[PDB]
Formats: sequence, C-alpha cells, structure tokens
Amino acid sequence: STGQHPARYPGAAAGEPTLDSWQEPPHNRWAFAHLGEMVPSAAVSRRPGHALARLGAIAAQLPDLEQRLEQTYTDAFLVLRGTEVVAEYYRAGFAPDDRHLLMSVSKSLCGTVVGALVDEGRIDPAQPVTEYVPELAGSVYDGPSVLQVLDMQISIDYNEDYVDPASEVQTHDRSAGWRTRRHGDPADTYEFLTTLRGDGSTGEFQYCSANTDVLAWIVERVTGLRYVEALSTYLWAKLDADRDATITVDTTGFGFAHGGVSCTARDLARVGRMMLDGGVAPGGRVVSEDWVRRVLAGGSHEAMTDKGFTNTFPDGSYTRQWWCTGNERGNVSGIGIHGQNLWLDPLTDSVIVKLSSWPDPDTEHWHRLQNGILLDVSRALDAV
Repeated sequence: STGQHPARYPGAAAGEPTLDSWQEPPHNRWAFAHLGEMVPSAAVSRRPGHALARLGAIAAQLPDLEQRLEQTYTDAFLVLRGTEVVAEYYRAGFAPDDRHLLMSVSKSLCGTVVGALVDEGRIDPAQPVTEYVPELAGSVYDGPSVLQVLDMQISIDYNEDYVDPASEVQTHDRSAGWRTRRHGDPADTYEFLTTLRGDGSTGEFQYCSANTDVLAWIVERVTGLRYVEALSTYLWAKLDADRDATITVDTTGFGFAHGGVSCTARDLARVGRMMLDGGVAPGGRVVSEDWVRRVLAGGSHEAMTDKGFTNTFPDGSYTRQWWCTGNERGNVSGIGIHGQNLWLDPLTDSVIVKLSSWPDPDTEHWHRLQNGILLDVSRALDAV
C-alpha cells in the first residue's frame, strides 16, 4: 500500500530480491555483484595502532586540543580552511581513509539532494507531500508541505524513548534493519512512515527522523532512482570524493536516509566545501546559490523551541535539514548522535568535521564539550 518504488535492478519485481531469493535468476546476476546489500559483510584488507595527530597550525592556540578530542571520544577530526586541510586527527585504530557512520548528519546530505531537485524545478517545496507521495494520504504527512518536512515543522506522535520497543523511534529502526524485527512490525521503512500520526498542527520545530525518510521517498518518486543512486547522482558523484560513501538499506533496498550514511572525514568535508562555495562542487553545481543562502540564513526562530539547542544557541533555528546556531559567527552544522558534526564556519571559509563515538547519544554534558571544541577551533582560524 506504499505504491511504486525503484527496482533493485532493471526489471526487478517489487521487493526483489530478498535474503531468501537472491541466488535465484534473474536476481543473482545483480546480487552476486552486490552481496553486501543483502548480507552483513566485512572488509578483507589489501594492506598488511596509534593515534595520528597533525593539528597544525591551530595547535599553538589550542595546546590541549588532542586531549580534548580524546575526552569527547573523537574518531576522526579534520579542519578544511578554504581548499586546504590545515588540521587532522584520527584515533588509534582508525585510519585517515576509514569510513565512519554519520548518524543524522546523513539528514543534511538528504536535504542537499532535495535541494538539487528544487534547483532543477522537479520539486516545489510549497507543494503538499501528497503531490509526490499520494500513498501518505491518511497519515501525519497528509496536509503538510515539502518545506515543512524540510524544516521539520510538523507535529508528530513519535516516542523517542528508545528502550521502549513500542516507541516509534525503535520501531523505525526495526522496520529499516537497524534492529532485530519483532512480530507485527512494518515490512520496510515506507510502511512504517505511513503508520505515523499527529494532531495536525504545524509550524513548530519537532526534530523527527521520519521527516528525512519522507524526503528520500519524495526523491525516489520524482526521479525514479533508488535513493542510494540519487544520493550519488545528485551529490556524491560530484564531490570528487576519495572513496564511495556507503548507506545501510532496508529489505527493499531503500537507503536509510535519515541516519545510515558512512564516509571518510575528508570526503564529508567536501560537502561543507560545496556549501561554502555557493552550492558548486568540482563535478558541477549541486544546489542553487539561493538554497545555500537560505541555509546560512536559518529558519524561523520562533519555530525553534528545542531547549537542548537554544540553551546554547538562543537565536538558533533549523532549516532544510541543517541546524543553524544563529551565533555571532553564523555557524551552521549537520549533527548526529554520539558526536557527529559537519560544522560550517563561513567567517573563515572553513569546514570542521568531527566524527565521534560518545558512550551516550545525546547529553548536555557531551554537547557542551563538543560545541566548546568546535567554537574554539573556529575562533582559532580567525585572522589575528
């Protein structure tokens, strides 16, 4: 009841292959070249133990920076000033070219793909979600505009108490393959999204992962491409990246748009570089100049009532899948749980990538330390 989705390969039936059919023809021609999409898989290294610290450059102004990175469970840290890498850090056991899960920084990448299609005139943010995904009729996404999804200004009954298996947040993970399925669970991410309800009100920010996955669904219906491919075509393939990114997929092959991307720190910085270059990447324009300007400008401040954000950034806001600090520097950031940031410092034409593994997903304690680092590093880049 979720309508047409992009086939896993040319001519594939809906939902095919599954874990139980991938060895059968015609699936197997595709599956034998893509088995990691069906079965958990490990890299077998072609290459035959200590932290790498090349902090520059900023080490003089921040002598204790490495210790501060250790204290916030930093896995990869990179500062791009202009086009130049001016500081790098990677923990022992994590190589410079290793990939790291982005969690909700993935959302900012999804918003970028939507922006690309807006630039092409294939998505109108003023249109209702149901213009593109009619099958969301009868759900909380029946009524709201695409822009309201982009800005996450839709009231949704979405329990964030993860430990409760009944919670929407854990059910979302189970539907998408991030957690073991329970009997009665939705078959895939699309079905889960259709189960969501709300009181109908809009206009106030509510951070909710479902919004990003609806955006990816819209992308698929508009382009006919799997979100996996759209993310490449409209963003990743234009970055001149060192490595492919990866994205977890659910049982239909739908990329887990809201949280499932992994990539290298250096490559993630290329996304920030594109944003600070007015939307243009090495391989071509990604989003319009206007789109970038709107991101840097922020969303409606009055919509933003998340004290977990405004306690630190009183004039903060959220728009188009980016957090906007509204601080004196105009900092904007992608953010994901356990300490992921794609942090933009337009003042110094710099991007800071910090990819981490805090023991906890989201506490005031970790955010205080992490934001202190990002701000101190940003200021260290100012001319003096």
